[PDB]
Amino acid sequence: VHLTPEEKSAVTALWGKVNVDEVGGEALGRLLVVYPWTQRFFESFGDLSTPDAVMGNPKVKAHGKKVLGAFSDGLAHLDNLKGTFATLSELHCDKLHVDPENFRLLGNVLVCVLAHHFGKEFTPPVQAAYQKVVAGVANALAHKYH
Amino acid sequence: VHLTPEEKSAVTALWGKVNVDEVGGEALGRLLVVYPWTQRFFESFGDLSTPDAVMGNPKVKAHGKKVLGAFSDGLAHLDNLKGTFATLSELHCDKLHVDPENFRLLGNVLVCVLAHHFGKEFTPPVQAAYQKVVAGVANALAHKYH
Amino acid sequence: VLSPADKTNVKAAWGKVGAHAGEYGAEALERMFLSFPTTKTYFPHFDLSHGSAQVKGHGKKVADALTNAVAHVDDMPNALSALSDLHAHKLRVDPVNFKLLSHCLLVTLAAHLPAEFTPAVHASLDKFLASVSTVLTSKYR
Amino acid sequence: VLSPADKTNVKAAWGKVGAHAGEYGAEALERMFLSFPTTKTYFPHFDLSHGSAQVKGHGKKVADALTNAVAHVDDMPNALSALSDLHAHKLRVDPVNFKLLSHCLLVTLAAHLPAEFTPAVHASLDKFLASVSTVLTSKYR
Ligand code: HEM
Ligand code: HEM
Repeated sequence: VHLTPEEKSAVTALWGKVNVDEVGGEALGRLLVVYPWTQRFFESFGDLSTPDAVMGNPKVKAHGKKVLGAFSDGLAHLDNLKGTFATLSELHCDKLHVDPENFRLLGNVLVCVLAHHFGKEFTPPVQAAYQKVVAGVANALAHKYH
Repeated sequence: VHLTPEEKSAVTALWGKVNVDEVGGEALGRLLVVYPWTQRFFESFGDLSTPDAVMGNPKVKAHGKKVLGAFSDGLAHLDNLKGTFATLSELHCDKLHVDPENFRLLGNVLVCVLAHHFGKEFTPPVQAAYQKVVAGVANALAHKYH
Repeated sequence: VLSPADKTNVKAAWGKVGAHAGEYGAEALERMFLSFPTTKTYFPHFDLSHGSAQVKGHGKKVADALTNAVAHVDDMPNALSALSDLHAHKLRVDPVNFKLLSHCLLVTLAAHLPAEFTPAVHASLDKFLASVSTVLTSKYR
Repeated sequence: VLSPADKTNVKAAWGKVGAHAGEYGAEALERMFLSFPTTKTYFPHFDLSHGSAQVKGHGKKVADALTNAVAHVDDMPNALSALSDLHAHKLRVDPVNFKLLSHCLLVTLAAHLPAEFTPAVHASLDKFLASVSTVLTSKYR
């Protein structure tokens, strides 16, 4: 993805302040609460019947950490998202059977979580840069689908 | 886009049988009838009150021939759609103010027109090849939006 | 909102379909799988090879459900109740996928109804599929 | 369908927006133009720079409409009938854009309500915005 120096700067600056563990768990949790159909991939995670159950589920927080961690690594290769996520793309298609539409929903929830967490610091321009980034990541993860 | 040689030939073979002016008028008329909000750019075309009015309108036909002629010429540069449509991309954004969603709607209507026109010859595989082409053209026309 | 005229159009086109509802239903799925491969993520357990009994059988179930909807065009929520539950709570198919199948059913009808697929009918069928899609995704959350 | 809990959630959250409704509507528009540039094609007649009084004025109108929607949560189609007519027949904004504006409204709300923007409340507002989008696109065809 092509980001202007300004968009790149914005992205990196904010990311330095993110507690990947915490933010990862919140983002995955909100995905499961706001778009309940996404729970279809987590049957073995236990109790997901209520918002409090989802948010406080250790398997959810654990997975969230994992996902945002991989996401994190992607920020370091904004110039080559496809090549960076090719292996995971294939895994998600071939082994996990995940509809890439889910990457898009996660992207939007992440933006909501960033806004919630950072408040006024998540300005319109910053949002716009993250929107390009989450779009990019989603595309990269869907690239090896067949 | 990237089509396999088999797909490129499938697209090419069928296109040689198309009356570009006829299909053009028909695709544009059908866009205006099935998604009436698309009529917003053609208020100067005259009577668009009913389906018959739309389909028989000389300006709709004229515009349809224009759009599909461009599309047609585009099929000769499948290897370079972004480059082929860059200038048109810019025009549609800067001067015409056309939501790129319209390109996607037209692509789907074109696919329906080809199916209606060709019946059994428009097989699943041929459809898939056209789908990649219409998504390719729509992407190319949307590329220079800002 | 399906106008009176829409309903008339849909009933006329579907009648035409008649006995091929099953065959048409299989072809629409096959067109989907090919055109939009991400939809295959919902059928990992299926034999998706051209003309598989699985796809033929499923195409028939899909066609029957649509016939039911035409029959009960005025009471769709009621008519498709069990199916919306299935899709929403059991299958949990992302709603975006409904547009893809709808487009593929529209292409299949166009390919098979040369006399009947007029611009007016095409509009009514598109609205009908959107309406069915709306019902099927109304209990998701 | 908005549950009794969803209605309660939406009234609490909108209640807290209070007098800031208009500023938030402006911010949401600005977030939309920046993040989804194609939405600018509907406002070629507007000065879209940051701080634009036109954007602010328009944001206040949008916010006021949402206020009216919350006040009439069980009678939305009637309360928003003029707006549905307007968007459907005069403005003719492609339906796809409604999800974009909804998202930017969600983002704005999250940035302003640290306390109230709970997972539960987030789901209720998402549902509420989809319900409003539904009403506004109901007369398109
Ligand atoms: C026009 C919209 C649709 C209609 C009318 C429809 C209808 C049906 C019917 C009648 C069944 C069989 C239920 C039974 O056996 O009791 C079914 C099952 C199913 N549908 Fe749909 N469906 C639609 C959209 C979708 C979409 C968009 C997808 C995914 C892309 C999907 C995926 C499935 C799956 C995975 C099953 C279960 C198949 C199995 O395991 O046998 N459906 N649907
Ligand atoms: C939550 C959904 C929406 C709400 C509540 C809403 C509300 C409104 C209101 C209250 C007005 C002013 C009506 C008047 O002049 O009496 C308006 C006008 C307008 N809306 Fe929306 N709207 C929504 C979605 C959209 C979207 C998604 C777009 C395009 C991306 C859009 C584009 C416009 C335009 C272009 C105007 C006319 C502005 C002018 O030139 O004065 N609306 N809308």
